[PDB]
Amino acid sequence: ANRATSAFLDNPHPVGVNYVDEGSRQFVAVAELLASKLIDSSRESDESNSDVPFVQAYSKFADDNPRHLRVKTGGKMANALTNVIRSYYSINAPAIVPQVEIDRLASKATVSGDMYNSYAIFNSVPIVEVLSPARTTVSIVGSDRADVTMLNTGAGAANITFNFGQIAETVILKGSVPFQLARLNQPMPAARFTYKLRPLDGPFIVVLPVGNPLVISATAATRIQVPLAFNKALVESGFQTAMNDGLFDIQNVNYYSSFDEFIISQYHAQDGINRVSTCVILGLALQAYDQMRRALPVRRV
Amino acid sequence: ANRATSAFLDNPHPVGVNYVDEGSRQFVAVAELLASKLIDSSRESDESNSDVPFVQAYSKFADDNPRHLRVKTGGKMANALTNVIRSYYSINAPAIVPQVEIDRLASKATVSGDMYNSYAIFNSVPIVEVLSPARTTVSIVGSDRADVTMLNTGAGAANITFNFGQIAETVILKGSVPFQLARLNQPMPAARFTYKLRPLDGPFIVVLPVGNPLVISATAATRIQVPLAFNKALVESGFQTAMNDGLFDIQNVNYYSSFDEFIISQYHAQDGINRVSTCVILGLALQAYDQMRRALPV
Amino acid sequence: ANRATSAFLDNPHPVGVNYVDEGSRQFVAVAELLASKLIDSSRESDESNSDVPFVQAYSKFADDNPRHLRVKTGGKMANALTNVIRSYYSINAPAIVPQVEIDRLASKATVSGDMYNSYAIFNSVPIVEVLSPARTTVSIVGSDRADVTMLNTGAGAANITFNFGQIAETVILKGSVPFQLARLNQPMPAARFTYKLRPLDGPFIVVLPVGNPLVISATAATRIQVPLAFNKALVESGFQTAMNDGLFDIQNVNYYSSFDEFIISQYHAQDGINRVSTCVILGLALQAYDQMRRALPVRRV
Amino acid sequence: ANRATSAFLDNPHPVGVNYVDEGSRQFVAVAELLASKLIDSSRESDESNSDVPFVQAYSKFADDNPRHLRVKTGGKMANALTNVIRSYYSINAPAIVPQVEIDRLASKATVSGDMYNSYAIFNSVPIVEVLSPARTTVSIVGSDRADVTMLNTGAGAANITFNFGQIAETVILKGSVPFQLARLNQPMPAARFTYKLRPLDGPFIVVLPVGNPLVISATAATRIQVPLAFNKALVESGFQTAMNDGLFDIQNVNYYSSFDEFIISQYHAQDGINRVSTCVILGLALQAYDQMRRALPV
Amino acid sequence: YRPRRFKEIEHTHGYVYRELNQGSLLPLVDANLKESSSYYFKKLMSSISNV
Amino acid sequence: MDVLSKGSLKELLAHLEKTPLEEAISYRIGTVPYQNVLISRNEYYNQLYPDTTSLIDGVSREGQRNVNGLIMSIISYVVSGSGHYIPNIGFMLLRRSILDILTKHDTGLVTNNLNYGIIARNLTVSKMNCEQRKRMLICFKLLAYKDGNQNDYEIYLNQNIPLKQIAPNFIPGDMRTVIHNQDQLAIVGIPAYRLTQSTELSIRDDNAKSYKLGYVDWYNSNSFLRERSEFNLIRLKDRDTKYGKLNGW
Amino acid sequence: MDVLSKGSLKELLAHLEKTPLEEAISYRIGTVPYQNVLISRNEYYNQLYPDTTSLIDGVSREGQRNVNGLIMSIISYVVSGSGHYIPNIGFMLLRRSILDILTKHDTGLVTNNLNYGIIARNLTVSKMNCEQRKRMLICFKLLAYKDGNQNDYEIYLNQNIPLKQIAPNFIPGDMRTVIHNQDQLAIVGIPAYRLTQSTELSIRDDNAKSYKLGYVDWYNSNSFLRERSEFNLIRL
Repeated sequence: ANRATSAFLDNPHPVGVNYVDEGSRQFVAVAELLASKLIDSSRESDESNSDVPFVQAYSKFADDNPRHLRVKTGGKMANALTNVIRSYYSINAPAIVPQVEIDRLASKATVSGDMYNSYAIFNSVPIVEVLSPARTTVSIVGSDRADVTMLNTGAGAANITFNFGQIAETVILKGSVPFQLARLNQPMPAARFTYKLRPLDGPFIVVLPVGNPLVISATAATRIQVPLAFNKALVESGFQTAMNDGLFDIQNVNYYSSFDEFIISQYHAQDGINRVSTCVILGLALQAYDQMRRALPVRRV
Repeated sequence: ANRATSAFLDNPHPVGVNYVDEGSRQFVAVAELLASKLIDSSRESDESNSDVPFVQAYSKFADDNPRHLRVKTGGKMANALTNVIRSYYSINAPAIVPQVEIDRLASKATVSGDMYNSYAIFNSVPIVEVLSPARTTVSIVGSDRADVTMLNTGAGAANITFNFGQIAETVILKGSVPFQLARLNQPMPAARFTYKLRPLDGPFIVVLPVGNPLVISATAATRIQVPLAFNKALVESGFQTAMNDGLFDIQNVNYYSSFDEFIISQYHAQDGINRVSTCVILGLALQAYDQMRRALPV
Repeated sequence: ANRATSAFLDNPHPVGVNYVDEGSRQFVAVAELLASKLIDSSRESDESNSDVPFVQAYSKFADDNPRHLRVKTGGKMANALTNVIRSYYSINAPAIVPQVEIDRLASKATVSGDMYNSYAIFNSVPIVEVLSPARTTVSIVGSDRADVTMLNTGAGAANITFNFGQIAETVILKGSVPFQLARLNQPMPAARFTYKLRPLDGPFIVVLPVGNPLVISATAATRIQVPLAFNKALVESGFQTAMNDGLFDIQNVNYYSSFDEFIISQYHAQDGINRVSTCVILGLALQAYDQMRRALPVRRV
Repeated sequence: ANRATSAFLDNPHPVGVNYVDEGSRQFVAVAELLASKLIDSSRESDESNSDVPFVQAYSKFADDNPRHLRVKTGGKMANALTNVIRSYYSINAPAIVPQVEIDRLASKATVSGDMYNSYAIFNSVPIVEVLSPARTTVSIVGSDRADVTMLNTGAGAANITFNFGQIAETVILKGSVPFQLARLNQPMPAARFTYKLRPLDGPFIVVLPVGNPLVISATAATRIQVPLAFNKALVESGFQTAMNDGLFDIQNVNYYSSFDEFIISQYHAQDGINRVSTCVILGLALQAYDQMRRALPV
Repeated sequence: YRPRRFKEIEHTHGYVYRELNQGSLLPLVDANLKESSSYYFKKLMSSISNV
Repeated sequence: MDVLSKGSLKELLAHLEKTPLEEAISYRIGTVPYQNVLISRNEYYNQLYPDTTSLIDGVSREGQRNVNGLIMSIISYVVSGSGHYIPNIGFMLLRRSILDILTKHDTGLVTNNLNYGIIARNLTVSKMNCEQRKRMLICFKLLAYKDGNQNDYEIYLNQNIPLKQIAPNFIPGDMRTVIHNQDQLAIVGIPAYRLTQSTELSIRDDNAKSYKLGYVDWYNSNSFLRERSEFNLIRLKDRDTKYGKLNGW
Repeated sequence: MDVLSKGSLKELLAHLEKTPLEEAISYRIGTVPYQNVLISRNEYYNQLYPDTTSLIDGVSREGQRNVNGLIMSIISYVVSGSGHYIPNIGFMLLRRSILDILTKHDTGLVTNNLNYGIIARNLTVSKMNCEQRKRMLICFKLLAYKDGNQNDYEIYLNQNIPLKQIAPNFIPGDMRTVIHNQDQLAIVGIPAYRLTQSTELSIRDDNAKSYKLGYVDWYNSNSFLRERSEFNLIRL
C-alpha cells in the first residue's frame, strides 16, 4: 500500500545538450590542466618569494599580464568555463559561448578530451521504492548512508519489499537487530546482521516482527566511467563553490546536496546513459572551477 | 514553546590569543613545509636504499643528526609545535614558548605567513534554534548531516520555526516526504522534497501535518579564508591525533568530533569573526603536527 | 503654546575629544595631501598606459609597493585614517591608533597643519524654536531650505514667533504671499514678499491672517574657519562614503543627511565653539578618505 | 489601500545597446580628455596674448585648423560625440556613426576606457511604493529630498508601509515631529526625529497618530561604479545642455530633471544592472559635451 | 638587502640631492618601427660576443 | 571570422561566391532565440548579469524550417559570423553558394512573399551597428532584384530614414557599380586603438570581442595571406587583379 | 620604544633607574577600558571587526588617582610602551624614577595593601604573552620585597600555575641574581630580513607591530633630535 522513496531520486531535471562534442571536451580538459598549474605555481611562488612562477602561469591561463589595480579573475578562460558549467546543469541555461572561443582555448595545451579512460566509485544509496503493508510505517533518511526505520504496529509479521534499482553494483545492508531477508519467492534464511546484495537480483522481502522498530542501514557502490584526471575530492569542493556563487540558480531545476547525489539521480532516469556522459564533463569542469577560484580568490567576508 | 539547538553549537570556549602575529604565522608555515619534506624524504629513503635523504631532512627539522641509540623526537621544533597547539585551543593554556625561539624557527625557510589567500568549504550544519509548539516533539541529530525528526500529537497542523544563523552561505534542506516551507510573511508553496535556502533571509517556517513523523535532513556549506597549503584531509587527521595525545586536555573547555565542528562553533559565538583567524592558524599547525608525528612516531 | 523645531538640531551627540593636538592635525593634513597625489597618479597611469606613476604614489602613501594577488587598501596609513575618523564622530568610539604611528605618518610631508587659514559658507538653516498660538498649526520641513507651513483657524491675526538662534550670520525669508514681519516691540511694516534678517537682532514676529495658508522658505548662511585645502564637494562625498561603509554605526549617536547639518548642529549646542574645531578636522579627514577610496576601490557589487 | 510612488521611477525607457565596446569607450574617454584641454587652452591663451594654444588644441580635437570665416563647430569629433549621445538615450535612435570613424578618433589619445575603477554617490531617493489605509492620504513630492506628507482622519492610528527598494545603500528619515518606525515583525521604538535605515533589511511600518499632519524628509545615498575622470558637476551641466539642444528629443522616451534621477530610475528597472553601465558611459560623454560646447557654442 | 652605513658625520649632518623622476621610453618606442627594426636588430646581434 | 573581415563590397561579394550555404548552417542545437537569461560576468559583478538572447550572435540558435529561417540564417552569418540550426536541408541547397541562394532562380526556394520589416525585427535591427546594418541592406537588395520586388525595397527604405542614408549604392547585376563602391563593411580588423583581453558585458559585445581578438591571432598566424611578400606564390585565380569579375554580373 | 627594546633584566632595571615617572604616565585622556567596540580592518574584512579595549593596548586610557592606578600605569608602560591618564599626580612624584616608586620608601607612597590578583585581572594577564608576563612579574616581585610581602607573592604564583613556570629567577635584594639572569624580555628589536608593512587584527597586535616597524627608524634618527632638546636643560 504505502510507498516510500529517496528524496534525492525524485524528478531529475534535464541536463544540457551543448558543449558535448570532441572540441568542447578538449576545452574542459585544457582548463583543468592549466588550473592545476595555477595552484602549483602559486605554492611555488610563496616558497621562492617571487611572483614570477605565478605571473608566468597566469599568462598561459588568461593570455594577459595582470596590472596591479585590476582584479585578477582568469580572463576569457574563466568567463568561458563559468558559463559552460551553467549550460551543463540544465536545458534552460543560455549556452552563449561561441565556438571560436572554445576552439582557441582548446589549443593552449596538447591534451585529449577522453571521458572514458577510467572509473570512479560513487557511494549514494538508491532506494527507488519501499512498498509496505497498511499497518506498518516506513521512513527513509539519508543519501550517503540510508537509514530505513520501519515499525510494525500490525498484529502479525509483515513483508516489506525493497527496490534498489538496477544501476548500483553492490548494496550492503545492516540492521539494529538481526533480521530476515531473501529474494522474491525464495526461502527465508536465518536472522543475520549483514546482507550483501546484487541490486539486479530482484525485489527483496524483509520480515518485520511485531514489537520494537527495526532500522536498516544501507550502503551502495556504483562505478561510473570518468577521465583519468578525475578527483572526487576536488569535484565536490567545486560543486559547493558553484552552488554558493549562484551558478546553479536556474528556474525549474533540482538542487542536490552533493555531486554524488547529482550523478546517481541522473543515472536513475530515462536516457540516463546519455545524461551521465554530460554529467561527467560537468564534473571535470567543476574540478577546474575549484582549482582556479582557490588560486584567484575574489569574495571577501 | 520548546527550543531545540545543535549540540556542537553550545558554549564555545574562548580560544587562545597568543602566537597570532606575523612572526608566529611564519613559524607555522615553516613547520608545515619542513614536515612535508620529512615525509617525502622518508619515502625517498625507502626507495633508494639509503638513509642520506632522511638524515638531511631530520638535520634541518631538529638541528641535530639522527642517532641509532637516541629517539627521534623532532628536536626543539617538535616541542614548540606541540606547545603552540596547546595555546591555540584555550586561553587557559600556559603559552610558554618564547619569541626568540619562534623567530629562530621561522628563519629556517622563506614562506609568507599569509592566511587569507585561499578558502575552504566546511560542511557543518548550524541549527541555532528550532522553536516548536506544545504537543510537537523536535529532535536534532548530527552535525555533518543534521536530521530533524518532528511529529505532532495535536488536532491541527503546527508551525515550526527554523533558524540557521547568519554565517552559513547555503543550506539544502531535504525531507523524507514532501513538505511545505516558506519564509516569514510569505505564501506557503506546494509540498516538495528539497529546498535550497540562504540562511541570511530570515527564519523559515515548515508546516507539520498530523500523522506520521516528518524527518528532514539538512546540509550546509560555509566558506572560510584559509592559507594555500591548507588540506582538510591532513588537518582532520591532526585534530584526532592531538586529541588522542592529550594536547587538548585543559580544564573548562569543550570537545568536538571533528575540526569543522570546532571552526563553525567558534564562528557562531557572540563575536565569532575574532576566533576564525586563530582557528585557521590552529588548523595549519595540526596539519604540520600530523605530518611530523607520522614520520616520527612516539 | 505649541512649539516646533528643526529635526537636525535636536540632541547633538558629543564629538570625540581625541586626536585634536598639533601632531594629530599634521597627520590629517598629510593624509589629505598624499591622498590627492594618489588620485592624480591614477589619472597619469591611465593615460601613460603604465603603472610607474601609481607605484611611486602608493609607495609614498603606504610605505609599501602595490602587491599582486593582494587587494591594495592603503596599508597602515589607511588603517590609521579610518579609525581616527570614527573617533572624531563620537566619544563612544574608541581610541585605537597609538601616538607613535601618528608621529611617523605626520613626518611624510611638510604640511603646516593650520586649521584657521580660510573660511567656508554653510547653508543649513537653523530654526531653533517657532512658538504658535492655540488655534494655529505649524510644520518645519527641510534643512537646506526650510519650508514653514502655518494655518490659522478662527479669530484673527495670530502672532508667530521665530527664533533663528545666534550663530547664523544672515537669514533670507521668502513667502508664497506677502506677509508682515518685525522684531519685538517694533511697528509692523507693509506686507512684502521677502525679508533679510540678522538672527542676532532678536525673535521675529510674523502676522498670520485667517485662511489662505502662508508658507515661508528660509535660507541661511554661516561662516566657519576651515583650512585652505578644504573642499566642500569632497567632504560631502566622503561623508556619504563613511556612512555607507558603516564607520558611523556607533551606539547612542545621531545621524545626519550631510556634513552641513552635522557642523551646524554641533555649533548650536552648548560649548559648540570647541565642537566645531573637532568637526573641521573630521571634514579634512573625510576629504582624504574620499580621494583615497576612489583611487583604491575595494567594494564590488 | 492607496499606493503612492515616486514620479521619476515610473516607466523607464530602454537605453541604447550601441557604442559600449572597448573601442567606443576609448572614444568617449578621448573626447573627455581632449575637451578638457580645449577649455584649459583658453586660460593658457590669456597668460600670453596669442591664440596659438587654442589653435593647437582645436586642431587636435577637430583635425582641422580654425578659421575666422566660419563658426568653430568641432569638426568630425563634434558630430560623432553628438550622435553617440543620442544612441545612448533610446534604443530607437539610429547608430549613425561608423565604427571605423570611432576607431580613428580613439587613436588621438592613449587613454584606457576602464569605466569601473571608481565610484560616485547618487542622492536620488527611491520610494517604490507607500501603502496606506483607506482613511489616510499620502503625498510623495521630490526626488533629491522626498517630502512625504501623510494625514490621518480616522478614529484610530494607522500603519503605513514604506518600500525603499533593494538598491539604495542608506536612507535617512527626518520627521517634522517625532514618530515611530520599526521593520516588519519588530517591536515599535520610542518616538525619534531621525531614523537611519538599510533598505535591504525589509519594509518599514510607520505609525500615524490621529491629529496634525506628519511630514517625513528622506535622503538616500547610492554608490555606482564610474570612471575616475567622472565629474558629477560637469555631467549634470551637460545633461541640461543636451536636453535643451534637443539631443534627447525622440518618440516614446521619458524625461528627467537631472542625471541623478535618470541613473537611479534605470537602476530600478526589471533588469536595471545592464542599463547602469550604458548610463555611466552617457554621463562621461555628457561631461565631454559640456566642456566642448562651452568652448565652442553654436 | 640593506645599504651600507656611511661615516658618523654624514649620518648626523649629511644631505643629498636626488631626483625622483624615473622617466619613460614611450616617446622613443611610439613610432613606425618598420624601417628602423632591421638596423636595431643588427646592433642587437652584435651586442653578445660571437663564436 | 573570414566573412567579418571583408571590407569592400567586392571582397564580400567574392567571398559569398566561394562560400557554400553549409557554412551558414550551424548543425548545433543552440537555444531559443528570444529569452531573458541570467549570465555570469565575474570580472565586473558578483551578481549574475541579466541579458536577452538574440538571433544576431556568434552562437547557434534554433531557427524556423521555412524559407524565412534560411534567409535569416544567411544574414546572421554575414553580420555575426554564426548561423542558425535549420534541420534536414537537402544536399542540393547546401552545396550551393550563398550568392546563388540570394541571386539565382535555379534553386527551388521561393522568396517572393518575403516581408523586409518582419525580417528586420526578427534579426534585431535596433541592436546592430552601422556596418552590420549595411551588410543586411546588401542582402535585402540582392533578394529584391532576383525577385523583381525592387519597389518593396524602396518603400522599406523610405519608411526608415537612417537606413536610406547608409544604404549601399550598387546594382546587383552590374560589376562596374561594385568596383566604384567606397563603403567600409569590416566588423573585425586590425584595431588602431588598444585592444585588451578583458571580457565584455553583453552577449553580443563579448562574442564580437572574441572574433576581434581571434582575427588578430589569425592575422599573425601562418594561415594569413601576405600580398606584399608572397604575391608570386599565389595561384592565378586567387591573385588580386583589376579585371576580376563575378560570374555573370 | 626604548623600554620595549631592552632584552635583559640588567638593561630593564638600568633603564627604569634613569627614567622619570613622567614618561610612564601620559597627558592624553583616551577612552575608558573594558569596552566592546567595532574597529575597521579593511585589509581582511568588509565588516567591522569586534575587539575589547584593555589597559595594555598601547594607547592612553583613563585611570584613577589611587595607588593602584599609578602601579597599573607603570606596568602598562613596561609591557605596552604607553601609560594611562592619572590627573594631577604632582611634581614630587613625577621627578622620581620608576624604580624608586617600585623599590624605595622615600617616595611617600604607601604601596602596601596591594592585591596582585586584582591588578593582574585589570591588566588582562590572560592576553599578554610570555615576555609581557615576565615583565609584569618583575614589577610584582620588586613591590612585594620592598613592603615585606614575599609570602603574598608566593601565594599569587601558587594560584596561577602558568605564571609560576615562567617566573623570573632573581631576588630583588641580591645583585648576584641580577647579573647571572638569562631571561629574554625584548618585545621589539631589529629583525633579520624585514617584516611586511601589513596590519593585524587585534588592537594589541597592530599596536605592537607599529612599534616593531618604527624601531629601526627610531634607532637611527633619535640621537640628534633628543640631543637638540637635551642641550641647555636640567634633568628632572
